[PDB]
Amino acid sequence: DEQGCEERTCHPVGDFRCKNHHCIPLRWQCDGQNDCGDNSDEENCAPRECTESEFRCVNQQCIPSRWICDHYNDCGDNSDERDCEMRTCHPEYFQCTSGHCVHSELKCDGSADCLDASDEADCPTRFPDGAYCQATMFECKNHVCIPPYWKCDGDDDC
Amino acid sequence: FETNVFDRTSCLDINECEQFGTCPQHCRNTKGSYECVCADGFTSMSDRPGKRCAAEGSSPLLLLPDNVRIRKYNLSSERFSEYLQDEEYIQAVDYDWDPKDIGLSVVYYTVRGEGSRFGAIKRAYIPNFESGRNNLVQEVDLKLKYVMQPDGIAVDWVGRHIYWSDVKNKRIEVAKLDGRYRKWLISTDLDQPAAIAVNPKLGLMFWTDWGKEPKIESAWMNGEDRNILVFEDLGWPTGLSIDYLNNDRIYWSDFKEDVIETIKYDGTDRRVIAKEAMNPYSLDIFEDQLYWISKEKGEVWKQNKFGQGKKEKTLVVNPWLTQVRIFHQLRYNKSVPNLCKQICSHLCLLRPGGYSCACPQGSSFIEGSTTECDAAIELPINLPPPCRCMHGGNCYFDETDLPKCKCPSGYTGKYCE
Amino acid sequence: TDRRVIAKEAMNPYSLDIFEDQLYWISKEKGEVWKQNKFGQGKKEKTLVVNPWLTQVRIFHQLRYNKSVPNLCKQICSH
Ligand SMILES: *[C@@H]1O[C@H](CO)[C@@H](O[C@@H]2O[C@H](CO)[C@@H](O[C@@H]3O[C@H](CO)[C@@H](O)[C@H](O)[C@@H]3O)[C@H](O)[C@H]2NC(C)=O)[C@H](O)[C@H]1NC(C)=O
Ligand SMILES: *[C@@H]1O[C@H](CO)[C@@H](O[C@@H]2O[C@H](CO)[C@@H](O)[C@H](O)[C@H]2NC(C)=O)[C@H](O)[C@H]1NC(C)=O
Repeated sequence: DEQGCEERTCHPVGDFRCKNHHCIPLRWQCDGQNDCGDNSDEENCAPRECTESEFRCVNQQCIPSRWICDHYNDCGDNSDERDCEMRTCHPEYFQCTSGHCVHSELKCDGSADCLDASDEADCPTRFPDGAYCQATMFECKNHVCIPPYWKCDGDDDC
Repeated sequence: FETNVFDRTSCLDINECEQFGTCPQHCRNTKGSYECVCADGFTSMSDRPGKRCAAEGSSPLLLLPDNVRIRKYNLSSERFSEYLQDEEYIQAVDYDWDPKDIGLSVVYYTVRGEGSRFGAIKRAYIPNFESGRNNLVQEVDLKLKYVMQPDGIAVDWVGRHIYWSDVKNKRIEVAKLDGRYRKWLISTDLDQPAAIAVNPKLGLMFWTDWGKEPKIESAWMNGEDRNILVFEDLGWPTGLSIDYLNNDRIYWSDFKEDVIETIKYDGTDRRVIAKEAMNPYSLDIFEDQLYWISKEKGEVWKQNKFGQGKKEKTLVVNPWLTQVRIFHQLRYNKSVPNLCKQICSHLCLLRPGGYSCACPQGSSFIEGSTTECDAAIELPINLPPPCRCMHGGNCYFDETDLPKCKCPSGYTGKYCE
Repeated sequence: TDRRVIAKEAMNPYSLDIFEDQLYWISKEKGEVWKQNKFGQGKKEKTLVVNPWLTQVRIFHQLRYNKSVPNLCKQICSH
């Protein structure tokens, strides 16, 4: 299969030829991935234009608009995680007090996805009985439902 | 050409001050003549016409922010005295001289982040008195978040405000000296901003954008009015300096085109002070001299501020060197008064011939009032007591973490005076 | 004969020198001086950061060079 690739040709349109005589789809060219091992696909790549729901990093890389202030610095230059206090947030996400966005589903779930743990401390007890931990878990001052086994378990997760 | 001694215009009172470089500091119009004079704290080296002016004080030093160190070099003593170390990615520096009237002075430098690690803007006490590592230096982060690349920085001593620029943010953000309230006074129409200077006397801030559109702006210190002084043949205009002593003239360096020029405060009279400076990166003017760094070889070059004479090499620091700032009392005239009358709730920015209230970013004035904003009032934050051991004394912290001095035999006192 | 690796990932070392039980090398990328146990034990320890212009590290000490070694030359050769 790999013997005659030098003689093998590529499709005239919608195909990119690499220095390894490798034919790859034109879409895969300049995708940020070495589809062909010689990196001919990514050798010369002007950054693409970001779409309507894509934020453009200072690295000229497009990331999903949901990832601005993602609290995980998805873009390499970390330009996504800036001005989070002035960014408001998307309608389907809850904004931490630090200003970062988090899924509204992950609010009051016992998991402090927000670094400041505001996603869990802003809600009452998970049950009116008077406690936040349903499964006999450990509730720290941040109301995080650290598992009962995980209670005082090595590093201070909360 | 003709015997028309009085052809409409004749020989009469000539404002020689209009001519460039007529006098180093202050020229006064005289009938068919001029009156060249220095200013307060400046004495004449020579005759009154074109009198050179000498600073009546301690020898000037050149703060040199290398990548990992910020060392001060005494021009007269021709020696390097270390001030800061163990830090990284230091880009721009500026100082406020004596904020609290003590011997030391606060120096505001910038740290640029790499990768995930964000940068920050930090301040610490530089002693005006000669002192190397004998006095421990405590850097204090202003805790400004989202600092990507603080390329330039300037200090508003009159307004007690720090003006800095970020290339990545493309925002010239201003904040209080401790960073209590931070505002985006321009944050628009900027592509790769660069070193910024502020003139409290004229109430004007000046910055450059070495980006695709090489421009030098002269917006108000509160940002209400914005205009472009020059936009032609600017290449990469990184580095800026204001000659407050002499007509508040503006000087800039073109890294890309390798030329250093100057313009008036309104940008009318454009002249070339010197050419072929081997890619200057920063400037600063003291007395009658201008210093610049050829970042390529990390060398300091001096020449007459009016373009006369020849460039002279003085020092060769590591290639890392990024800026040259002339550390002296008279460099930043502190006589200018403060027009702010503690009317604004959080921030009182300056403007030409006046003061205007502003609000921290993300907040607005309360309805019906232009003095009170909606944000809360943050408590003032001050630096810890600094090491003050004057003549080589080594400072040690007591059980109370209070800086005390191991005063040498040469002197005496609490601070080895 | 006996080839051993004292340390790995020294960040592009450029020069060496050994004194007592320690070996110093220069990471010429950012001009940092690193020290580690000469037998490969322990961990590398940063000591100094000078200009990238730094090109060598030389340990300046009396015992670094054994001046005791006698001279076998007996002023026989002309030059
Ligand atoms: C640097 O600071 C000194 C003060 O420490 C400045 O002295 C100033 O000198 C100007 C004149 O050149 C003063 O303006 C006028 O002075 C005359 C008397 O000569 C007076 O009759 C006028 O009413 C007016 O005050 C100015 O007031 C004074 N500065 C003060 C007191 O704030 C010096 O000029 C400065 N050098 C510069 C900026 O070049
Ligand atoms: C730079 O070095 C000079 C020379 O040491 C300092 O000036 C001297 O300061 C001492 C102490 O006040 C005086 O006794 C000398 O008469 C001064 N002489 C000269 C030639 O200036 C100068 O103060 C230093 N720079 C500073 C501290 O800003």
